Amino acid sequence: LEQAIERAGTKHGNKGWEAALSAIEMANLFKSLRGTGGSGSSMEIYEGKLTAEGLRFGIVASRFNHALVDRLVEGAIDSIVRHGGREEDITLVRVPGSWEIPVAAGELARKEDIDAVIAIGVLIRGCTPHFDYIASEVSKGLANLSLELRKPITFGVITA
Amino acid sequence: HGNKGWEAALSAIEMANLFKSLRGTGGSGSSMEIYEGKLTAEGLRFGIVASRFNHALVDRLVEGAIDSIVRHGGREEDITLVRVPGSWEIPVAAGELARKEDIDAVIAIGVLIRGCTPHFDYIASEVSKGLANLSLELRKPITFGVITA
Amino acid sequence: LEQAIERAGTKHGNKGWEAALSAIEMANLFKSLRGTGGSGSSMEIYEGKLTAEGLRFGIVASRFNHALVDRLVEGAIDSIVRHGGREEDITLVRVPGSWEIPVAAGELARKEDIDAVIAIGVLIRGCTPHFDYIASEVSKGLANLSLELRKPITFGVITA
Amino acid sequence: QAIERAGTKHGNKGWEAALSAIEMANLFKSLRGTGGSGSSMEIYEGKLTAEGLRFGIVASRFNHALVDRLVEGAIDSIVRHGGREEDITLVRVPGSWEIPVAAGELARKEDIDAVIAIGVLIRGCTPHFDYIASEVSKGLANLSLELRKPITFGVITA
Amino acid sequence: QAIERAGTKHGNKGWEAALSAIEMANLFKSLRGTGGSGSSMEIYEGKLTAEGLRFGIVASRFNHALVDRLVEGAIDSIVRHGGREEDITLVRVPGSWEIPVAAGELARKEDIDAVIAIGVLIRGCTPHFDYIASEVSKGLANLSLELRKPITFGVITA
Amino acid sequence: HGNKGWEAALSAIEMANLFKSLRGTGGSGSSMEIYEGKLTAEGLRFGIVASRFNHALVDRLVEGAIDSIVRHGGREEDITLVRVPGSWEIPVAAGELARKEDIDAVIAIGVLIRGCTPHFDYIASEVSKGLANLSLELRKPITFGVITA
Amino acid sequence: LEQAIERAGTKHGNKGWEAALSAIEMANLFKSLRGTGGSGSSMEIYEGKLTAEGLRFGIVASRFNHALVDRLVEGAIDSIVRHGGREEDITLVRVPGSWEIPVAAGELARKEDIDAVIAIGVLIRGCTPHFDYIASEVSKGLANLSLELRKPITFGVITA
Repeated sequence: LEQAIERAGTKHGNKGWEAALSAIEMANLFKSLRGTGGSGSSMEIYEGKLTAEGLRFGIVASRFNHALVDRLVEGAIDSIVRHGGREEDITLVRVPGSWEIPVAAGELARKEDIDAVIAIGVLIRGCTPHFDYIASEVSKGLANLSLELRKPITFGVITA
Repeated sequence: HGNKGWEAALSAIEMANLFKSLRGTGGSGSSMEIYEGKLTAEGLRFGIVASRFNHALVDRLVEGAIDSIVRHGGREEDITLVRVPGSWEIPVAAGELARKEDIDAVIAIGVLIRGCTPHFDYIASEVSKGLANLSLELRKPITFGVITA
Repeated sequence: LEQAIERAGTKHGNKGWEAALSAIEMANLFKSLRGTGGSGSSMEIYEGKLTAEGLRFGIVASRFNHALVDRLVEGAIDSIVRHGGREEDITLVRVPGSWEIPVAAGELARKEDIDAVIAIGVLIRGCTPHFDYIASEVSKGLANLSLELRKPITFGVITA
Repeated sequence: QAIERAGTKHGNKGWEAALSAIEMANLFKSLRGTGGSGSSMEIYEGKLTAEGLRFGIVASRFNHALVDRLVEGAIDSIVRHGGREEDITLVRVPGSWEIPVAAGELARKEDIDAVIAIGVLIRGCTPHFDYIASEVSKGLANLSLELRKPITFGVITA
Repeated sequence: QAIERAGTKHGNKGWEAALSAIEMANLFKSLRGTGGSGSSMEIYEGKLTAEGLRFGIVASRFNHALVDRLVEGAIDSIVRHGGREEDITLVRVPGSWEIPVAAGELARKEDIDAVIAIGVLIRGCTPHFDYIASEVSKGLANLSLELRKPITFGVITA
Repeated sequence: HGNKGWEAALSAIEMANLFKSLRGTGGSGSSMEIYEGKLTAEGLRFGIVASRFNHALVDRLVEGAIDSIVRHGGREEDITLVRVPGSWEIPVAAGELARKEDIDAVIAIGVLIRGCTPHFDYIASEVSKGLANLSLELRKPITFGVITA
Repeated sequence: LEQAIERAGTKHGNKGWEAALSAIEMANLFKSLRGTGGSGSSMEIYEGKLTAEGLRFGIVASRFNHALVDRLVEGAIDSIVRHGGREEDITLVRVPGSWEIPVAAGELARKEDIDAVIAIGVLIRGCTPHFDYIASEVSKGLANLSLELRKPITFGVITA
């Protein structure tokens, strides 16, 4: 009966859901930017559609506190599928802890197949007025990789 | 045991059995007929319509509904669960389930905004009205598991 | 001894008593209305007798707060019997709560045997200057059924 | 004109109303289909792909500023989710009182999968019971149940 | 002749062999069909309704008494389970050695759903390894895997 | 934990992972390559073929196989169970499952009659022979969970 | 997981299976007996087919030791379905104990719809060299009903 208890839950608002949408929007936005320009004669506006058909995604998830992380990953998958994506075009990578997220994400982003990457994880403590070194490095690494490879990377971590 | 989802499921089970007995031919006589429904769900098909808004609470309500049906001898294979965006469109979805000949009862679960209204609320009044009219027209029990935040 | 303590009570004035009388009066009134007309020559007056011999009744009662509801049901039965009715011609239906009264009453009113229906129940709260949805629906349902089927339905609920 | 286009309209009641219509339209299309084989509890939910669906919109003209931002919010929700602008029918009515009757005409067409109702309501500066607002909600709810076609409610108070 | 018909043949190896063929024929017809939707572990099993299926039987003539009771056992199993006697093809061969080659010819026809092999084997009164018996089992097993069609084994030792 | 059904499931899981790694490109060098399979069943599809003869024992064997797959992270949704009359026709049914592109491994479960044969048994020798040949031809692992009474 | 543990079991040989087959065979046999005769010229043989399409069945099962009885009932249903029957055409009746089987079976056998009845139950003790009164009465009742109504009734009880 526990299978239906867990399957009867909904995963529509967790941070995994919003992280997936941003990746879908940014991936479509880039296709239009590096395509042909407009006809001019008016201000040109660019914005990404939310159709996720024909796009390839990769997800990197840490293993700490897998009870919560598992629910964030399921939220991300649901968002992609419900917007027209195929579960065939998702790659999932698991890592021991938060310190290892940027290096693993770097491997996936260098493949020609993938169009966007989603990073999911849970940080330690966080609720203290102090500078945390692990938190700062993970944010720094993902930001640098995105700018270097010119490929969007979404940041879906939480604190607890 | 103490949530409105549990209570709503029990009412659906009892009403489904009661209807089954009423269609039977009346007794010979010699006493006052008394009709009532028993609390065994074996061999009955159920449908559930739940809203997603304020999902933190409804999952516990849908939890109770499924648990009650199974605990009282119901087979989990016979539950059909339908999800809708908000409470405004529970009645329209419930009507589609109630018209299936393979469904014995329907349970509606949802949450409504605070009840400190000046005099009236225009969305809450339509959910209850629609479900009540639907039950009488189709002659099939529909239970109201909605709660107010 | 408790059997005589409860049996020694009287049930002559409770709302079950008046609900039964209205059903008796209305049931007899309809027989005269759809019968042959008068001879004219003067204003014609119709009114129902209180003789309950040969009439079939049905009672729908909710189960909430059965301590009070049980006494209302006994009052209704006493009224019918004391006016000449037979306990053989009473059908009793029990329902979980007030929300289920109109649907059950609809089933009984469609039978050709029954001549009137009596609804008994106890409502929740009620003593608040606010619009209650369960109370409104139960009143609405019984009113609509009576007009649609052209069969009297009496309304014997109370508040507590 | 470009100043008008630059404003954002994601998240306004026009956006949510259109999004609900897309989900309900897909949900019904699944229910009418063949049932599952069995062997487990069977769950239904509507996808958010809007390609191939036809929509209708009824909007009042009162308070011409607020309404336009709501109507444009609905249209962009359909387009950004895969819909084509050639499959939208727009109807405009003088006021909120006659939304239900116009919505009925659109809903009876066999080429429409869902209907979206947009409007605004005048709020008197003391809380009495409004006899116009109640009739709009009552009328729209009855139409959906009778016609068995989803209708979404997208009005706001001034 | 009526004395021959009066005897019972339920339960002899002809009966069991035919019954297995019916189940396997239905099982394969299910596997080739569309897969289930999902949501649970998916189980397959063959029904025992024989209407609409075509069968072939290969039987040797050695020990003409024993074989006939086995062949008649197979036929009644098909008929009593709904099959028609017009959908059975019977082939007779001199001896057990040439059952596999004849069974191959029947199995290659597109109008056959299963094949049943019946025969008896001579048991020498001391237990040596039989070079004829092993070849029959080896040949029949290879044919079924290669042709992807069920073949049932219904032989006995004297 | 101690039945052949449990052991057969573990072997199928390990072989399925091992094949997945071998198809990967070889390493740069500078050491001896070592290939091995891990014991995590997540994301793998399995098929089971079981015989009905002597059903008292096989149910315990099929019990272990399903329990092992789930305990090691396998999803029960991915198990396909096929039943056949006797052991003679396990190979033909196993071949139909192995040719599906959605199956990673196949487990065969059955029971054979007493092994006090004079020199040889003609039915037992065909089950093992057929499964072995089938695995090599299709290049897919097939596990042998058969036991002797 | 327990749902698959119980569903993975087989029910092919238990007494419920054989009881169902006898009912299927006898029900078909009677249709041929009371039909048109043969052409003669040879000894005429009657025997029942095992096709269970278009036949209606009824099952009476006691409730003592429901762990075992439940498995016998499932065996009976499987036999009917696997031979071409429809689960729509099965009526199931549950009774408190073995003493009540013959009276319940009598009710079902008098309906014109049903073609055969299957009785399932578990007897008490039994493994004693003594005459048991409950066991004797149940066997006697079923035998008498079958001969009186001219309708087959199958006897699928066991001892434990």
